[PDB]
Amino acid sequence: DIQMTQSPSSLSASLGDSVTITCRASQTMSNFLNWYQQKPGKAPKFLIYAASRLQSGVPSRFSGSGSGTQFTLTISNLQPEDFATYYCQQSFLFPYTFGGGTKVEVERTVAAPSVFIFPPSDEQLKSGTASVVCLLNNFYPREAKVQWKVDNALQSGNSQESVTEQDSKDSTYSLSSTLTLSKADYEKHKVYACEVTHQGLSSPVTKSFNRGE
Amino acid sequence: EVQLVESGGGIVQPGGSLRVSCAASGFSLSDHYMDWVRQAPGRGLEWVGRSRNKENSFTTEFAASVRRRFTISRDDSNSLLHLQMNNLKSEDTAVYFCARVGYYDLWSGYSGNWYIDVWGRGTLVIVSSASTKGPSVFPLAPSSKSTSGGTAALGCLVKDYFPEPVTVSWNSGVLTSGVHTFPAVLQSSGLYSLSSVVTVPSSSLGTQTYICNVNHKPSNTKVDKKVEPK
Repeated sequence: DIQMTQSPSSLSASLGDSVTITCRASQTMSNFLNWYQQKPGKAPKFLIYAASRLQSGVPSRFSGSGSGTQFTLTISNLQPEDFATYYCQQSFLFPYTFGGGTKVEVERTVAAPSVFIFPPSDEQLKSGTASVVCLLNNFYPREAKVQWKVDNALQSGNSQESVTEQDSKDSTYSLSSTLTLSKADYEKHKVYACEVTHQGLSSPVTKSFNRGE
Repeated sequence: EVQLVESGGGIVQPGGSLRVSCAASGFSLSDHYMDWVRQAPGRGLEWVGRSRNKENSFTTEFAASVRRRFTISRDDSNSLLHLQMNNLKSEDTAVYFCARVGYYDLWSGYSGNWYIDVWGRGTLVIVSSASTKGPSVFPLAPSSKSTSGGTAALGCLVKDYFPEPVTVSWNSGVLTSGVHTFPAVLQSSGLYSLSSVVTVPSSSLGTQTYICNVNHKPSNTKVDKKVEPK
């Protein structure tokens, strides 16, 4: 019934900054809102109950506020251990629901991705499948649009992508997108391209090849 | 030390059943509400169900998506909480966390004044029909369309394996700088596929040897794939 919407879904800041996370409920729910923290690979950690009450042991730099349909979690003097995902959860009425989560990531300067394309190898072609791979290398922020085009036809649904965790060194992301067709489907077309749109590019960058070469 | 630890997860075929369990310590299990939450890989938390304490006769409730399929059992004499999941679907694949529920301002009764103060490790449940299979390793060969002004990209595509994981190294571990091994994706066929890439000086192509070492231990498959320019 009640659905929680968190904003923004991704947040970037540095040490010492004060970040604010918003949680909005589709219907009014007093102050029965809890906040949890989760880091990759670990279980969630209980942080805040009743919108503003801190659990014992939680550092006082965490604060919560809000009532009715809107709530906020604020983190002042952000520390290295604070970079994680945060979830709101309403305890007002069954069935109880969580927010979508919001990622507090390390902010850095914008960096345009390096785009590369890989046609399918002859070895996979002998098996009966063809995988075209498109690589975006060391970009920031994570927001990026990758479009597969086969003979100028936009592909939608027959590809899958994967994004690495934020790099511990230079704090960038990398993306891999695989478009897998069957061999007779692959032999029926000629042009294969991936078009990349990102904040760091002056214009969309298209990398393409013909099935011949 | 208050502790919750789960167990009993496994690979289950669609339509089967599976009982996950939660062992508690450091507190009287019968005096708290106990919830089950789940998290699909790479997604968010989803509240699954709840079992009430002894004051409320251990009554249970469940989310609509598992309501006609999941059941809770409490063995407070042994401090155990069992979640029985029947007629499992592909979408049931997730990490299942057992969670202790604590009430604040309990003078007001058992209303919405509760939180979840202790989470367990979580146990992974995967509902799949795929059987153990070693992967095929294809080369993502560097070429003109894989060069960016002195930088070239090359790699390996480790396709159609089950289950996770595979490990990938480059030149037996000699090569680390510029290596990005991506998390695997699950294909429509139920098999996994991942990519491992490395960016090198384009002037090193043809004169420096690059080998990707792939190991899929569940099928004891081990391959050393040389990647040459195209």
